[PDB]
Amino acid sequence: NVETDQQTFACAAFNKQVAERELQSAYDELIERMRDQFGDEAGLMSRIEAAEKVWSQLRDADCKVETHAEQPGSNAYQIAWNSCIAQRSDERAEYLRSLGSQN
Amino acid sequence: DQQTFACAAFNKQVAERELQSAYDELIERMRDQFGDEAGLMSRIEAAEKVWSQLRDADCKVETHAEQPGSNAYQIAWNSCIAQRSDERAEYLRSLGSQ
Amino acid sequence: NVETDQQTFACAAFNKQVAERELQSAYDELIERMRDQFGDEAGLMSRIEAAEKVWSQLRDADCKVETHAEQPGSNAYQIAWNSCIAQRSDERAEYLRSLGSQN
Amino acid sequence: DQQTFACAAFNKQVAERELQSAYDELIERMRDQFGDEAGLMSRIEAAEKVWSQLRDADCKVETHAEQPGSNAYQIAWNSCIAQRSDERAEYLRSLGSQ
Repeated sequence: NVETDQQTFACAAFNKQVAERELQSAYDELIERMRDQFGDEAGLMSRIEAAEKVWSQLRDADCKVETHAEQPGSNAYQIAWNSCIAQRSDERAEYLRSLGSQN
Repeated sequence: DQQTFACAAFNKQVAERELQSAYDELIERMRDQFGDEAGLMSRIEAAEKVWSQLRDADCKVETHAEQPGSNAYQIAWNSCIAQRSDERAEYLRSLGSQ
Repeated sequence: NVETDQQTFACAAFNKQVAERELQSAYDELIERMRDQFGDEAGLMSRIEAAEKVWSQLRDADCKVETHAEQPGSNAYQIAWNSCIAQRSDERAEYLRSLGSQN
Repeated sequence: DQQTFACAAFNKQVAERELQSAYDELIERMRDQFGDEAGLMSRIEAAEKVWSQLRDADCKVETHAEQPGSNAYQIAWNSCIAQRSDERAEYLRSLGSQ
Protein backbone atom coordinates (compact mmCIF):
# COMPACT_ATOMS: atom_id res chain seq x y z
CA ASN A 1 0.00 0.00 0.00
CA VAL A 2 2.31 2.85 1.19
CA GLU A 3 5.12 0.94 -0.41
CA THR A 4 3.48 1.29 -3.90
CA ASP A 5 0.47 3.66 -4.15
CA GLN A 6 1.04 6.87 -6.12
CA GLN A 7 -1.68 8.96 -4.45
CA THR A 8 -0.41 8.13 -0.94
CA PHE A 9 3.09 9.23 -1.95
CA ALA A 10 1.96 12.37 -3.86
CA CYS A 11 -0.44 13.54 -1.12
CA ALA A 12 2.12 13.01 1.68
CA ALA A 13 4.52 15.34 -0.21
CA PHE A 14 1.79 17.79 -1.06
CA ASN A 15 0.42 17.98 2.48
CA LYS A 16 3.93 18.58 3.87
CA GLN A 17 4.08 21.66 1.63
CA VAL A 18 0.65 22.85 2.76
CA ALA A 19 1.59 22.31 6.45
CA GLU A 20 4.84 24.24 6.00
CA ARG A 21 3.02 27.15 4.28
CA GLU A 22 0.41 27.24 7.07
CA LEU A 23 3.18 27.24 9.69
CA GLN A 24 4.93 30.17 8.00
CA SER A 25 1.61 32.06 8.03
CA ALA A 26 1.17 31.29 11.71
CA TYR A 27 4.73 32.46 12.45
CA ASP A 28 4.28 35.71 10.46
CA GLU A 29 0.97 36.40 12.21
CA LEU A 30 2.49 35.73 15.68
CA ILE A 31 5.15 38.39 14.97
CA GLU A 32 2.40 40.90 14.10
CA ARG A 33 0.31 39.93 17.17
CA MET A 34 3.31 40.25 19.49
CA ARG A 35 4.15 43.64 17.95
CA ASP A 36 0.49 44.72 18.50
CA GLN A 37 0.57 43.83 22.19
CA PHE A 38 4.17 44.68 23.07
CA GLY A 39 5.64 46.84 20.28
CA ASP A 40 9.15 45.98 19.05
CA GLU A 41 10.03 44.94 22.70
CA ALA A 42 13.79 44.61 23.23
CA GLY A 43 14.84 41.04 22.37
CA LEU A 44 11.36 39.73 21.74
CA MET A 45 11.36 39.19 18.00
CA SER A 46 14.95 37.81 18.09
CA ARG A 47 13.88 35.32 20.81
CA ILE A 48 10.93 34.19 18.71
CA GLU A 49 13.20 33.75 15.67
CA ALA A 50 15.85 31.88 17.73
CA ALA A 51 13.22 29.49 19.16
CA GLU A 52 11.80 28.76 15.73
CA LYS A 53 15.29 27.97 14.44
CA VAL A 54 15.94 25.47 17.21
CA TRP A 55 12.42 24.03 16.59
CA SER A 56 13.32 23.29 12.96
CA GLN A 57 16.44 21.45 14.16
CA LEU A 58 14.30 19.44 16.60
CA ARG A 59 11.75 18.65 13.90
CA ASP A 60 14.47 17.03 11.76
CA ALA A 61 16.09 15.21 14.71
CA ASP A 62 12.71 13.77 15.76
CA CYS A 63 11.76 12.79 12.20
CA LYS A 64 15.09 10.87 11.97
CA VAL A 65 13.97 8.83 15.02
CA GLU A 66 10.41 8.33 13.82
CA THR A 67 11.62 7.07 10.40
CA HIS A 68 14.53 5.03 11.75
CA ALA A 69 13.11 1.63 10.61
CA GLU A 70 12.52 2.82 7.05
CA GLN A 71 15.07 2.86 4.27
CA PRO A 72 16.14 6.41 3.32
CA GLY A 73 14.72 7.33 -0.07
CA SER A 74 12.13 4.55 -0.21
CA ASN A 75 8.44 5.27 -0.86
CA ALA A 76 7.65 4.26 2.75
CA TYR A 77 10.42 6.45 4.10
CA GLN A 78 9.37 9.49 2.10
CA ILE A 79 5.69 9.10 3.12
CA ALA A 80 6.70 8.64 6.80
CA TRP A 81 9.14 11.56 6.69
CA ASN A 82 6.67 13.85 4.98
CA SER A 83 3.82 12.88 7.39
CA CYS A 84 6.10 13.52 10.36
CA ILE A 85 7.12 16.96 9.00
CA ALA A 86 3.47 17.82 8.34
CA GLN A 87 2.26 16.72 11.79
CA ARG A 88 5.12 18.45 13.59
CA SER A 89 4.54 21.59 11.57
CA ASP A 90 0.78 21.54 12.39
CA GLU A 91 1.51 21.20 16.09
CA ARG A 92 4.05 24.10 15.93
CA ALA A 93 1.54 26.24 14.08
CA GLU A 94 -1.04 25.63 16.81
CA TYR A 95 1.48 26.53 19.48
CA LEU A 96 2.47 29.82 17.72
CA ARG A 97 -1.20 30.76 17.34
CA SER A 98 -1.68 30.09 21.06
CA LEU A 99 1.26 32.33 22.02
CA GLY A 100 -0.16 35.37 20.31
CA SER A 101 -3.28 35.01 22.48
CA GLN A 102 -1.44 34.96 25.82
CA ASN A 103 -2.74 38.39 27.10
CA ASP B 1 3.08 13.59 51.45
CA GLN B 2 0.61 16.28 52.36
CA GLN B 3 2.68 18.47 49.95
CA THR B 4 2.34 16.21 46.90
CA PHE B 5 -1.40 16.12 47.62
CA ALA B 6 -1.73 19.89 48.16
CA CYS B 7 0.37 20.81 45.07
CA ALA B 8 -1.45 18.41 42.74
CA ALA B 9 -4.76 20.01 43.88
CA PHE B 10 -3.39 23.54 43.62
CA ASN B 11 -1.91 23.03 40.20
CA LYS B 12 -5.23 21.63 38.99
CA GLN B 13 -6.88 24.84 40.26
CA VAL B 14 -4.29 26.97 38.48
CA ALA B 15 -4.72 25.05 35.23
CA GLU B 16 -8.51 25.45 35.39
CA ARG B 17 -8.21 29.20 36.02
CA GLU B 18 -5.97 29.58 33.00
CA LEU B 19 -8.36 27.47 30.91
CA GLN B 20 -11.30 29.63 31.98
CA SER B 21 -9.31 32.75 31.01
CA ALA B 22 -8.45 31.19 27.63
CA TYR B 23 -12.12 30.35 27.10
CA ASP B 24 -13.27 33.88 28.06
CA GLU B 25 -10.66 35.55 25.85
CA LEU B 26 -11.61 33.29 22.93
CA ILE B 27 -15.25 34.41 23.31
CA GLU B 28 -14.12 38.06 23.28
CA ARG B 29 -11.87 37.52 20.20
CA MET B 30 -14.68 35.79 18.36
CA ARG B 31 -17.21 38.54 19.14
CA ASP B 32 -14.66 41.18 18.14
CA GLN B 33 -14.02 39.48 14.78
CA PHE B 34 -17.46 38.07 13.92
CA GLY B 35 -20.07 39.93 16.02
CA ASP B 36 -23.29 38.08 16.93
CA GLU B 37 -22.64 35.48 14.19
CA ALA B 38 -25.55 33.00 14.29
CA GLY B 39 -24.63 29.83 16.27
CA LEU B 40 -21.03 30.78 16.98
CA MET B 41 -21.18 31.25 20.77
CA SER B 42 -23.38 28.20 21.05
CA ARG B 43 -20.99 26.02 19.05
CA ILE B 44 -18.05 27.09 21.24
CA GLU B 45 -20.02 26.45 24.42
CA ALA B 46 -21.27 23.07 23.20
CA ALA B 47 -17.75 21.97 22.22
CA GLU B 48 -16.33 22.93 25.57
CA LYS B 49 -19.12 20.94 27.32
CA VAL B 50 -18.29 17.81 25.28
CA TRP B 51 -14.62 18.45 26.08
CA SER B 52 -15.25 18.37 29.78
CA GLN B 53 -17.01 15.00 29.28
CA LEU B 54 -13.98 13.67 27.35
CA ARG B 55 -11.68 14.99 30.06
CA ASP B 56 -13.44 12.98 32.71
CA ALA B 57 -13.67 9.85 30.50
CA ASP B 58 -9.96 9.99 29.65
CA CYS B 59 -8.98 10.66 33.27
CA LYS B 60 -10.98 7.54 34.31
CA VAL B 61 -8.82 5.53 31.86
CA GLU B 62 -5.55 7.15 33.02
CA THR B 63 -6.25 6.55 36.70
CA HIS B 64 -7.54 2.97 36.20
CA ALA B 65 -4.71 1.39 38.19
CA GLU B 66 -5.39 3.45 41.33
CA GLN B 67 -8.00 2.82 44.08
CA PRO B 68 -10.80 5.36 43.87
CA GLY B 69 -11.09 7.53 46.98
CA SER B 70 -7.42 7.00 47.86
CA ASN B 71 -4.99 9.87 48.24
CA ALA B 72 -2.88 8.35 45.39
CA TYR B 73 -5.90 8.18 43.04
CA GLN B 74 -6.80 11.80 43.81
CA ILE B 75 -3.21 13.02 43.10
CA ALA B 76 -3.25 11.10 39.80
CA TRP B 77 -6.74 12.40 38.97
CA ASN B 78 -5.74 16.03 39.66
CA SER B 79 -2.53 15.69 37.62
CA CYS B 80 -4.47 14.29 34.63
CA ILE B 81 -7.11 17.04 34.86
CA ALA B 82 -4.41 19.70 35.06
CA GLN B 83 -2.56 18.43 32.00
CA ARG B 84 -5.77 17.98 29.99
CA SER B 85 -6.81 21.51 30.97
CA ASP B 86 -3.41 22.96 29.89
CA GLU B 87 -3.77 21.23 26.54
CA ARG B 88 -7.31 22.55 26.07
CA ALA B 89 -6.22 26.07 27.05
CA GLU B 90 -3.48 26.05 24.43
CA TYR B 91 -6.00 24.89 21.83
CA LEU B 92 -8.59 27.60 22.69
CA ARG B 93 -5.86 30.25 22.64
CA SER B 94 -4.99 29.04 19.12
CA LEU B 95 -8.52 29.60 17.84
CA GLY B 96 -9.65 32.92 16.27
CA SER B 97 -6.11 34.18 15.64
CA GLN B 98 -6.83 35.64 12.08
CA ASN C 1 -6.05 28.56 -4.35
CA VAL C 2 -7.94 26.37 -1.80
CA GLU C 3 -11.11 27.73 -3.30
CA THR C 4 -10.24 26.17 -6.74
CA ASP C 5 -7.27 23.73 -6.81
CA GLN C 6 -8.13 20.07 -7.42
CA GLN C 7 -5.03 18.56 -5.77
CA THR C 8 -5.54 20.58 -2.55
CA PHE C 9 -9.13 19.34 -2.36
CA ALA C 10 -8.33 15.70 -3.29
CA CYS C 11 -5.35 15.43 -0.90
CA ALA C 12 -7.27 16.97 2.04
CA ALA C 13 -9.93 14.23 1.61
CA PHE C 14 -7.35 11.54 1.07
CA ASN C 15 -5.25 12.50 4.08
CA LYS C 16 -8.35 12.54 6.31
CA GLN C 17 -8.86 8.89 5.33
CA VAL C 18 -5.23 8.03 6.03
CA ALA C 19 -5.37 9.81 9.43
CA GLU C 20 -8.56 7.97 10.37
CA ARG C 21 -7.05 4.58 9.38
CA GLU C 22 -3.90 5.34 11.40
CA LEU C 23 -6.04 6.33 14.40
CA GLN C 24 -8.00 3.07 14.22
CA SER C 25 -4.69 1.17 14.17
CA ALA C 26 -3.49 3.12 17.19
CA TYR C 27 -6.76 2.40 19.03
CA ASP C 28 -6.62 -1.34 18.21
CA GLU C 29 -3.00 -1.53 19.33
CA LEU C 30 -3.75 0.33 22.61
CA ILE C 31 -6.40 -2.31 23.42
CA GLU C 32 -3.81 -5.06 22.89
CA ARG C 33 -1.15 -3.20 24.92
CA MET C 34 -3.56 -2.60 27.81
CA ARG C 35 -4.59 -6.27 27.71
CA ASP C 36 -0.85 -7.25 27.79
CA GLN C 37 -0.17 -5.17 30.89
CA PHE C 38 -3.46 -5.53 32.76
CA GLY C 39 -5.41 -8.44 31.25
CA ASP C 40 -9.14 -7.92 30.59
CA GLU C 41 -9.25 -5.68 33.78
CA ALA C 42 -12.82 -5.04 34.96
CA GLY C 43 -14.16 -1.94 33.19
CA LEU C 44 -10.95 -1.05 31.42
CA MET C 45 -11.78 -1.80 27.81
CA SER C 46 -15.31 -0.34 28.21
CA ARG C 47 -13.78 2.88 29.63
CA ILE C 48 -11.40 3.12 26.68
CA GLU C 49 -14.28 2.60 24.24
CA ALA C 50 -16.49 5.15 26.07
CA ALA C 51 -13.71 7.78 26.01
CA GLU C 52 -13.09 7.26 22.30
CA LYS C 53 -16.81 7.70 21.61
CA VAL C 54 -16.94 11.01 23.45
CA TRP C 55 -13.70 12.02 21.63
CA SER C 56 -15.38 11.52 18.25
CA GLN C 57 -18.23 13.79 19.41
CA LEU C 58 -15.70 16.42 20.51
CA ARG C 59 -13.82 16.15 17.21
CA ASP C 60 -16.99 17.05 15.29
CA ALA C 61 -18.01 19.82 17.73
CA ASP C 62 -14.54 21.41 17.48
CA CYS C 63 -14.42 21.09 13.68
CA LYS C 64 -17.79 22.95 13.53
CA VAL C 65 -16.11 25.85 15.41
CA GLU C 66 -12.92 25.78 13.37
CA THR C 67 -14.89 25.86 10.07
CA HIS C 68 -17.52 28.34 11.24
CA ALA C 69 -16.50 31.10 8.75
CA GLU C 70 -16.65 28.76 5.77
CA GLN C 71 -19.73 27.88 3.77
CA PRO C 72 -20.84 24.26 4.33
CA GLY C 73 -20.16 22.20 1.23
CA SER C 74 -17.76 24.67 -0.39
CA ASN C 75 -14.28 23.63 -1.54
CA ALA C 76 -12.76 25.77 1.26
CA TYR C 77 -15.09 24.27 3.84
CA GLN C 78 -14.38 20.70 2.80
CA ILE C 79 -10.59 21.27 2.81
CA ALA C 80 -10.80 22.98 6.24
CA TRP C 81 -13.10 20.29 7.65
CA ASN C 82 -10.97 17.46 6.32
CA SER C 83 -7.70 19.08 7.59
CA CYS C 84 -9.26 19.57 11.03
CA ILE C 85 -10.42 15.91 11.15
CA ALA C 86 -6.97 14.74 10.05
CA GLN C 87 -5.08 16.90 12.59
CA ARG C 88 -7.42 15.98 15.44
CA SER C 89 -7.17 12.32 14.52
CA ASP C 90 -3.33 12.51 14.44
CA GLU C 91 -3.26 14.10 17.87
CA ARG C 92 -5.66 11.42 19.25
CA ALA C 93 -3.53 8.69 17.74
CA GLU C 94 -0.45 10.08 19.48
CA TYR C 95 -2.30 10.23 22.78
CA LEU C 96 -3.52 6.58 22.49
CA ARG C 97 0.01 5.42 21.66
CA SER C 98 1.26 7.30 24.74
CA LEU C 99 -1.32 5.62 27.01
CA GLY C 100 -0.18 2.13 26.16
CA SER C 101 3.31 3.09 27.36
CA GLN C 102 2.23 4.33 30.80
CA ASN C 103 3.91 1.49 32.85
CA ASP D 1 2.53 33.24 48.06
CA GLN D 2 5.24 30.93 49.26
CA GLN D 3 2.79 28.13 48.24
CA THR D 4 2.37 29.22 44.61
CA PHE D 5 6.17 29.41 44.43
CA ALA D 6 6.76 26.03 46.13
CA CYS D 7 4.08 24.20 44.06
CA ALA D 8 5.26 25.60 40.72
CA ALA D 9 8.80 24.35 41.59
CA PHE D 10 7.54 21.00 42.84
CA ASN D 11 5.34 20.38 39.85
CA LYS D 12 8.26 21.17 37.55
CA GLN D 13 10.27 18.51 39.44
CA VAL D 14 7.44 16.00 39.09
CA ALA D 15 7.09 16.70 35.37
CA GLU D 16 10.84 16.24 34.84
CA ARG D 17 10.82 12.93 36.74
CA GLU D 18 8.00 11.64 34.58
CA LEU D 19 9.80 12.83 31.45
CA GLN D 20 12.98 11.05 32.52
CA SER D 21 10.95 7.85 33.11
CA ALA D 22 9.32 8.22 29.67
CA TYR D 23 12.75 8.69 28.11
CA ASP D 24 14.22 5.65 29.94
CA GLU D 25 11.26 3.44 29.03
CA LEU D 26 11.47 4.54 25.39
CA ILE D 27 15.15 3.47 25.34
CA GLU D 28 14.18 0.08 26.78
CA ARG D 29 11.30 -0.37 24.27
CA MET D 30 13.58 0.53 21.39
CA ARG D 31 16.32 -1.89 22.48
CA ASP D 32 13.71 -4.61 23.01
CA GLN D 33 12.31 -4.12 19.50
CA PHE D 34 15.43 -3.22 17.49
CA GLY D 35 18.49 -4.36 19.49
CA ASP D 36 21.76 -2.43 19.00
CA GLU D 37 20.44 -0.89 15.75
CA ALA D 38 23.20 1.37 14.38
CA GLY D 39 22.62 5.05 15.32
CA LEU D 40 19.29 4.54 17.07
CA MET D 41 20.27 5.37 20.67
CA SER D 42 22.36 8.25 19.43
CA ARG D 43 19.52 9.72 17.37
CA ILE D 44 17.16 9.55 20.37
CA GLU D 45 19.74 11.16 22.65
CA ALA D 46 20.57 13.88 20.12
CA ALA D 47 16.88 14.71 19.60
CA GLU D 48 16.25 14.99 23.31
CA LYS D 49 19.28 17.36 23.64
CA VAL D 50 17.91 19.64 20.89
CA TRP D 51 14.53 19.45 22.62
CA SER D 52 15.94 20.75 25.86
CA GLN D 53 17.42 23.68 23.89
CA LEU D 54 14.00 24.39 22.32
CA ARG D 55 12.39 24.15 25.74
CA ASP D 56 14.60 26.87 27.12
CA ALA D 57 14.23 29.06 23.99
CA ASP D 58 10.42 28.78 24.06
CA CYS D 59 10.28 29.42 27.80
CA LYS D 60 12.33 32.62 27.27
CA VAL D 61 9.62 33.77 24.82
CA GLU D 62 6.74 32.76 27.14
CA THR D 63 8.20 34.54 30.15
CA HIS D 64 9.21 37.69 28.21
CA ALA D 65 6.82 39.95 30.11
CA GLU D 66 8.24 39.05 33.54
CA GLN D 67 11.35 40.47 35.29
CA PRO D 68 14.13 37.90 35.34
CA GLY D 69 15.17 36.90 38.86
CA SER D 70 11.76 37.84 40.28
CA ASN D 71 9.58 35.35 42.12
CA ALA D 72 6.84 35.91 39.45
CA TYR D 73 9.28 35.15 36.58
CA GLN D 74 10.46 31.98 38.32
CA ILE D 75 6.85 30.73 38.86
CA ALA D 76 6.11 31.42 35.18
CA TRP D 77 9.39 29.78 34.10
CA ASN D 78 8.70 26.64 36.17
CA SER D 79 5.11 26.39 34.88
CA CYS D 80 6.31 26.63 31.25
CA ILE D 81 9.04 24.02 31.82
CA ALA D 82 6.54 21.68 33.48
CA GLN D 83 4.03 21.92 30.64
CA ARG D 84 6.71 21.54 27.96
CA SER D 85 8.07 18.51 29.83
CA ASP D 86 4.58 16.92 30.05
CA GLU D 87 4.15 17.39 26.32
CA ARG D 88 7.54 15.86 25.58
CA ALA D 89 6.82 12.93 27.90
CA GLU D 90 3.59 12.16 26.07
CA TYR D 91 5.45 12.28 22.76
CA LEU D 92 8.26 9.92 23.90
CA ARG D 93 5.68 7.51 25.34
CA SER D 94 4.03 7.51 21.90
CA LEU D 95 7.22 6.41 20.15
CA GLY D 96 8.11 2.71 19.59
CA SER D 97 4.58 1.46 20.20
CA GLN D 98 4.56 -1.15 17.28
